[PDB]
Amino acid sequence: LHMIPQVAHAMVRAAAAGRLTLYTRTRTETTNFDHAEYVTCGRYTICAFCLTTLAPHANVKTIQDSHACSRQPNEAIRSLVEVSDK
Amino acid sequence: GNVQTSVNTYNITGDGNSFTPTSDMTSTAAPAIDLKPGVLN
Amino acid sequence: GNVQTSVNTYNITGDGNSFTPTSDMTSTAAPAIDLKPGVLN
Amino acid sequence: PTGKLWRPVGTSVATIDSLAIVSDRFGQYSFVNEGMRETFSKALFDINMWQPLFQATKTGCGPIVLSSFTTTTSGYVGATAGDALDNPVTNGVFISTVQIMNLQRTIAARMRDVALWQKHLDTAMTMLTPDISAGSASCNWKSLLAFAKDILPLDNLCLTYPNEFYNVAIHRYPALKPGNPDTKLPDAQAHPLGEVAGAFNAATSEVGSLVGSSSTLSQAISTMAGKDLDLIEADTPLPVSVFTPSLAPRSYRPAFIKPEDAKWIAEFNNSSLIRKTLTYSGATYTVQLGPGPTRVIDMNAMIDSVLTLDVSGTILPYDTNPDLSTSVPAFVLIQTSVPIQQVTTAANITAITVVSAAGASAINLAINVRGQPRFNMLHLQATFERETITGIPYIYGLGTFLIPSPTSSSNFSNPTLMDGLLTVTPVLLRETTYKGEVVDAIVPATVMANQTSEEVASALANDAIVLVSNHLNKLANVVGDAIPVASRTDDSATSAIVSRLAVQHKLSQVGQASPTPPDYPLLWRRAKRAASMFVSNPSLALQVGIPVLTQSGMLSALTSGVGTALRTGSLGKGVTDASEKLRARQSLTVAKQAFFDQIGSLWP
Amino acid sequence: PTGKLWRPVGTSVATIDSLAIVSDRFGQYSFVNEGMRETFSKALFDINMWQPLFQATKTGCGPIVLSSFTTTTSGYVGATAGDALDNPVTNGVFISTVQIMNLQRTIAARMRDVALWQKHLDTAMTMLTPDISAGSASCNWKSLLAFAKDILPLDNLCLTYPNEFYNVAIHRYPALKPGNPDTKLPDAQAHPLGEVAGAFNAATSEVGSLVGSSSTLSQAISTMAGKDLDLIEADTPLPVSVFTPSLAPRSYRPAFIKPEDAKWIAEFNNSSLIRKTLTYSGATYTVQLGPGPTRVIDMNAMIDSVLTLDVSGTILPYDTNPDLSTSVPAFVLIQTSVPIQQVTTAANITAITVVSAAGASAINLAINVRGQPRFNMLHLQATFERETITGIPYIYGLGTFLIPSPTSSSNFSNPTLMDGLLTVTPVLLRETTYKGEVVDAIVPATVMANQTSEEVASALANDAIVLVSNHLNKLANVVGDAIPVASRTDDSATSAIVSRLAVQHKLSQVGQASPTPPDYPLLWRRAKRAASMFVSNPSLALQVGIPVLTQSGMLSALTSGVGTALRTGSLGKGVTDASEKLRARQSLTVAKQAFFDQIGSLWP
Amino acid sequence: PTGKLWRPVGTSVATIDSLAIVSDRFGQYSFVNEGMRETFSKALFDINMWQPLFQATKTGCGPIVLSSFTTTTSGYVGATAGDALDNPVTNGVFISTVQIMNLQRTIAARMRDVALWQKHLDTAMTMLTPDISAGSASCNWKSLLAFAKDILPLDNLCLTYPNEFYNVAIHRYPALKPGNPDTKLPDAQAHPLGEVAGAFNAATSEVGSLVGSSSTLSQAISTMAGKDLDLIEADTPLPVSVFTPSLAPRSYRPAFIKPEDAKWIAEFNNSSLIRKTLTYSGATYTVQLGPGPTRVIDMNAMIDSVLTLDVSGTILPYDTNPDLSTSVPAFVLIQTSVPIQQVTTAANITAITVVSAAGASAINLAINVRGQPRFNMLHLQATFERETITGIPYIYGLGTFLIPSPTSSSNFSNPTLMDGLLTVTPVLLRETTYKGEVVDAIVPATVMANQTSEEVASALANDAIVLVSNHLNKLANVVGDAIPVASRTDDSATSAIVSRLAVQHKLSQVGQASPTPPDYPLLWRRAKRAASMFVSNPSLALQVGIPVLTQSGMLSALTSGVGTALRTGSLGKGVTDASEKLRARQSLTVAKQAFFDQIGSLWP
Ligand SMILES: *C(=O)CCCCCCCCCCCCC
Ligand SMILES: *C(=O)CCCCCCCCCCCCC
Repeated sequence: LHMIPQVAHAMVRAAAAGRLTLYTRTRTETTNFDHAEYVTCGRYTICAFCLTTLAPHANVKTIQDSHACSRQPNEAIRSLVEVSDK
Repeated sequence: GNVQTSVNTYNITGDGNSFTPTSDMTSTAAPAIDLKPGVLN
Repeated sequence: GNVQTSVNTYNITGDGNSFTPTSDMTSTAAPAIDLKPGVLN
Repeated sequence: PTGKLWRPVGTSVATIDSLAIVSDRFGQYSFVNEGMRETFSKALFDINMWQPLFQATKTGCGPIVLSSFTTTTSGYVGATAGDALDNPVTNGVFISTVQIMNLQRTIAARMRDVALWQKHLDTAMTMLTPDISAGSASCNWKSLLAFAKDILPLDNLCLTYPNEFYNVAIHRYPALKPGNPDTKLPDAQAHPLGEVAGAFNAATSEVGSLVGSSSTLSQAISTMAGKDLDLIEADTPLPVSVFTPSLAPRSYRPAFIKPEDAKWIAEFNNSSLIRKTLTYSGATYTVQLGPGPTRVIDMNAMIDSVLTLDVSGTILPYDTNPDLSTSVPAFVLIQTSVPIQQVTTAANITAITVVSAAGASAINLAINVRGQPRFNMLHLQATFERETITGIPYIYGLGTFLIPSPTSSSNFSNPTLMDGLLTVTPVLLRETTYKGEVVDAIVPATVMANQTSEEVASALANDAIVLVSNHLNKLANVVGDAIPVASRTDDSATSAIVSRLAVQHKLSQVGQASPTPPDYPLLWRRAKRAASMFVSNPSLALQVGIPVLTQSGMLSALTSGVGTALRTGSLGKGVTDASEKLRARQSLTVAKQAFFDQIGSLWP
Repeated sequence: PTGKLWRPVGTSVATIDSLAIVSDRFGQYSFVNEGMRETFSKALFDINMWQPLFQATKTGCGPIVLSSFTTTTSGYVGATAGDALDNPVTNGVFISTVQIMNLQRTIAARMRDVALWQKHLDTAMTMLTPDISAGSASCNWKSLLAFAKDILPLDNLCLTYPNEFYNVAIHRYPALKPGNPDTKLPDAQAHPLGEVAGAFNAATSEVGSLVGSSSTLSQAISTMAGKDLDLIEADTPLPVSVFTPSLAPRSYRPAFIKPEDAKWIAEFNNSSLIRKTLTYSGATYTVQLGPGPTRVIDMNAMIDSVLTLDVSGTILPYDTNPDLSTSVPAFVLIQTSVPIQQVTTAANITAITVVSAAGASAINLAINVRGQPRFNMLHLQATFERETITGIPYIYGLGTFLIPSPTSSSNFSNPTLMDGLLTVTPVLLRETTYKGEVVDAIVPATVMANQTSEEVASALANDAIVLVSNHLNKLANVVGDAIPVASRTDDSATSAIVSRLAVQHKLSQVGQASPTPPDYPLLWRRAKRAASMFVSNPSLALQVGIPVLTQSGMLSALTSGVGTALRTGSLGKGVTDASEKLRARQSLTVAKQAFFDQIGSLWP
Repeated sequence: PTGKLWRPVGTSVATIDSLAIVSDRFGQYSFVNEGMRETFSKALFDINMWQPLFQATKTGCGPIVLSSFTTTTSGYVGATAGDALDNPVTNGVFISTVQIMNLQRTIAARMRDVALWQKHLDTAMTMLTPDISAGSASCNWKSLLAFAKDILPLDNLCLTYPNEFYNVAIHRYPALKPGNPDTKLPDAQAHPLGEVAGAFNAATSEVGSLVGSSSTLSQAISTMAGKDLDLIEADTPLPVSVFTPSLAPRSYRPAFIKPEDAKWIAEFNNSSLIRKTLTYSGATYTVQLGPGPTRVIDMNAMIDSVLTLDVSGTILPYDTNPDLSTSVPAFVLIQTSVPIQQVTTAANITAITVVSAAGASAINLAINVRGQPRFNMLHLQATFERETITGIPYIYGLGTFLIPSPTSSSNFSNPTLMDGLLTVTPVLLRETTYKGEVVDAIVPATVMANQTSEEVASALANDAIVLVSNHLNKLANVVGDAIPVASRTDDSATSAIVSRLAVQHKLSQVGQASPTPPDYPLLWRRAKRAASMFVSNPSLALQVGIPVLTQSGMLSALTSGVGTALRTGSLGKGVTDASEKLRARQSLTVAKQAFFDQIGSLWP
């Protein structure tokens, strides 16, 4: 089973105060969501394409994954971060 | 305990039966039969 | 899988072989051979 | 017969003295009784099997017939002239010593040879689970092969001899059925050399698995007779040895354990403070025995152990009372004149020995972990010995602080480092401890429902309680394991107890209106949770106030039931829930068939 | 044949009814099948051995021939008239009941006799390690003897009969080779009565030790079939019984466990405080539910256990808020109207029962341990029962404080004593718990990679998770033990997994450019650490987010591999690292030879 | 002979390659060697027993004779043409494959049938402990019956067939002696089908129980050869595999472990604070490395594991320094340029990676538990991998805080969350760790008396120490179990050691006045506690400063003693304290006789 809603409760609390960030496929952080795949808190990591939990540790530099897809609303948590980043 | 008669050589309510454990004969059937690969062949 | 021919009664790539487990015959040899002092003699 | 063969050295007339082990240039011929040939044949049989791989690789040396190591001598064969006289064997089959050497080093040399190949055959065989346990399931051979042609790493031995390993394999996996040469089709039946053994291991749907259910029983039977679960609540002195106490070093947290909850630990419950002094390594320090009661390990009732009081992660407030810092924490014995719990002031404390101090004051042993400086994990540690405290009526082990200068700041501190995790390890098993006394024998039944909730968890490593707990624990795994004390099957265990409750509740009803005819549906169910609560937490049966379990009957009862219960399991004990167990196995074979289906497509 | 012997009571014609157990004045003759003579001979053989010590000490009574307890009757021998009819045995060897009694009490009486001497012989024999396992090593006999002439304590029996024990000994230790009388020199070969057995135990340098490697396998095979490791990740309802849960009482630390991390524990997350009241023993106390969320044990989803909340060593700040002191700490149930996590204020809490209070306020339970007064180790404790909470939708167990008078001081305290180490012990195995519900069957595969890091460590004693952990743990010791999942030998275990990764990664490549031909050297190595990570920490396979291990295939796969893997080990499985293992044994014999060299000099 | 039977193909004489298995349509005849008939007879024998219940309930189908599944073929019977040629058997008894199928599914079908009834017979039999172990004890039959007429729940099967179960029973319980028809009196002797087996299980008063004492020995012998207890203190490289390390994930409490007490954990002992920064998820946080030394897990010397630092119940003072709140606690690696313990200020720390942060600041992770807000139990967790740290000379794992804005308040705090219970789990068994280095082999003898008190308890999950502890622990249970190292019996174990102390103390006396002739009564007793202290706490033998136990001789010595000691126990090893053990059994039978006396009155 995907996520385990204890994970999603850590998504919103990391997005209420925006900490998250968006990592791309080349393991670099961006803030645009278009090139980004990995989503952190930094407790849990989720690739935005397949939308499954990957590693409870962050530093997505040490994560192995094989997925490839496009279009992923919710952008709403991504939108809630930049409002709460102020 | 109703009388039977021949089905089996002993009646349960039969005459002069006797429950009486003896430290000497510890009641036991056959549980530990060996069947493991090497030991059964 | 190159053809052999006589070394052993069966070719591996031989005609009509068939991998097919049956819950009935659990493959397996002889591992549990008893050798402990009392039991081997 | 058995043993070495003997022959009349004095000739003809063979008496109980005219015999003599027939030794000679080959060593001594020892008889090879029927069953002992089963082994050496079963061992050689498992080697001959690998015949096709021995020739392929030019090792080996032909098939090993056990008839090459024996002989056909004849004489009397026993263990001693006296008894060998009653075993006249003619043309028996004996193996000479020097032979008992080869059949040994041959089976050993060959065993290596095969052990190796046999390992390669495997990484390839199990590398496609050739074993299901419900119904069948094939996997078109072409694919299968063309598949392993991949996976198998370049250093196996199943790639260098495919059908040289295959022929060995066919005899070990009744999954691989070779296609018959003159009809070019399988065989339905699979004929692996382990024909019978492999037939009797299949998870037979009627009852789990004979090989399983059989052992899980003989296994339990072993324990039941072994440790001495029988006699588990015997009411009479028993040498601690009878409890085979081993690997038994329990750890605590004193300065918390109430004195009445565990005799081996008394406390200085006195009004004011009791600052004493002692020249330790020149410097004069002051043991405190501060504001609170300061529970100290009593020395009597303390089986010469290896006390190792660890003081780590525990608070060390040298920040506030500066008095605390500078004082080297140290485990110290304290001999008092008047018995503790009656020792009021300093003049009462005979002497104080620093049995083990910690070099360096309390400001190097610290380590800040968010304000509250903790203790860098360190282990102070005495080696108390029964007799080093001979005569000495009162003496206590105390892991205190040894302040180099008592002050007003440390007037409400109380430097007992006992809040640390102390770990006593009985270093002399023969002697146990009970209710505060050191003994050599326990009285099992006495320790049942005689401890309190915590007069158990506060037990002292290798003391009756801890022994009458290590014991129940074995008996608890025999029932938990063999007997079905975890289903509505009113098993032999919960049944032995029910008969006690009846006989018990029945006489308590005798005399007086007997207005209540015994229940039974309620008794069966009450005893079911009683036997169940036992398997669950074996310990409980020691605590005063546990329903059923703590009446003298039970346990003494239970075990002797569980006892005979194991000695009759039959073989098909596995019939229990052998329905869902079966349905679960079919569930797996359906999913594994699903796997073979992909192996079958991807690699066509 | 087997069983008691029968004979045609009706004479001549023996039908399935004209038979009858041939009983009589001696009891009933039971047949002594070939193998059953092996035992009684092997037992008597081990006694005859001690012949030289029986005469020396005038006990015993001559050598015990098994042919003195049997007879040579003939008839039909079976278990019942019906089946005994198919075993006509002529002049078979049967032992009558009254005889089966002596061969018993004789082997028993003699067994004591020898068991004693045999113990003296030993304290002297092993008292000079007569057993090496690589190459040889002597120790000039004179010295050796003249040495033990010392060591051996004055109450042995090897000093009263030297060459009366020596003759017994020579047959048990192929180390002591007696000097032949007519050439006055040793023999090279050593001929101890255990000729074969002792030959087959030597640590053969080709492969560790047949007696070892053989058992370590049959041992693992037992478990594999026994507990039911097979079917370990079966996807379908399985009675808890199928998991033989025993001796299973896990302890925690709630008031810390997040509610979502373990369904059996909800919290009162409400704005202000919720001071309620309750007349307990006359006196009126106020349960607090203070400032923080106060996590409480939920009652539903709580398998009628034995909750025993221990409160010790934990802080007790009666020093600051005086409000805290005077309040008797006590475990109390709390039935709320509206569901908790929706219970705002006092009027919401239906009632509150003090299921177990602690006599004496919070100022006697204390004990100063450096300022911060702790809690004298004490155990409060309910005995929750499934149905005592029937209907009652909302009810929670809370180990709070029961303040005799709430004040401003306790306005930020929150008296939850749950920070203490609570220990629930399921007292009724049949019923398990999963995801918050009580059930009678688990669905294994469901519990895999379904818990989170701590949705495992926070499991409730005897709940699916804790059961699907106790299970993997057995299977984890079968691989850890038998299979070599701890060397670069790409064993049967890490091999079963590799085949899954391939078949898996291979179809995920099907459809689309297939630009990546499967790896294999990388797959073998990835599955090696997968099988290895399992043996390591069996638990992990339950946590969501574990590489390989948590895909549905594996495990279901692994086990069924490891399964067949054990059923083929051969005997010489010990060939693994049997090189360094050998070289280490020679290392020991070289050091032990060094010992004999001193025994040889010091005592010349 | 053994294996399938073979006759040659071409005909005439059978020359290898002229012999093929004599496959038949039914299947291949496999030979039924003498012993293998013992099993199938012993299995069928246990079924025939239930004859009276098969007829009663019209199931079954007559008694199962094993002679119905076999045949009397003749030919050569081996495992392969080559070796089968040396086993010419005439009219041997073989069972064809298709038959090996029925004898299987019959014994399986019948096994279910009986397994069921056999369960009912039991809940009724054991429901009155028909087994005592000292002297006798009756219970007038009338009462007994009229009693069970009650207890037995309405769904048994012993109420529907009383003397249809009774007849089955009489053959399993030599307690129930049926009254003979033509003298209407018992029989004294009891003749249950298990005549012999039941005779040899009785707890014989001379020596505990042969079935027990026998197994407790063979059991220990298994281990001794298995794990490889032998070679326990071998002085030479040994593959970690040789230690079968499994299910091995140990947990700690760093930020307390001194750096010198365990190489895998260095500390930043620097003067001031070392506030660094790092953009983590956009937001910039400051790692602190506060006032104290902040012990951090070193990365090198850290076997690629699964580090899971739990931070719960531990204090979280966001109340005072508000600086602490708002900061998401998180495990973070720290690569430093200059080696730690030489890293002074921020410019020294190369980089800092947040390997696993906790979503949500430190004010949601809290939970008030009496003023002192604790940490809601949560597990941060990296997955360190040997090579992800290649080259990188200095790097450390640190479970710190990540403050979003350092302040004056957090100037004495030091946010190391390491005070939490970290649990490393080696995820790759093949590689061990010793003294700070990662290796593939240990040198046992090296790890003895080489660790300090706590250089052991601070060991790192699956490191030499933890391996050379898991090993001694097995050997510790073999002695604890089999050998009597817990009584004044100067056993084989404490005896092997005594001989070392002598040979040792004897040469230390050589050269110089030799004023002290070796003691012995004092040596025996000193070595007794040495062997005893070992069985007690196996670990100790690793700590520098343990009397006797830590000299190179012992252990290497001990084991090889204990070794041969088990290989001679006899059978009657149980003679030890078989006196009080006996007297305790009579004690139970006297109390159980007391029970039967009530069953006898209440239900007249
Ligand atoms: C008639 O069936 C009355 C009940 C008497 C016997 C019923 C079963 C209880 C006794 C068992 C006898 C067989 C072995 C326990
Ligand atoms: C030729 O060798 C091509 C490869 C086909 C077989 C190689 C080994 C893999 C199959 C094993 C068959 C024997 C038992 C697994």
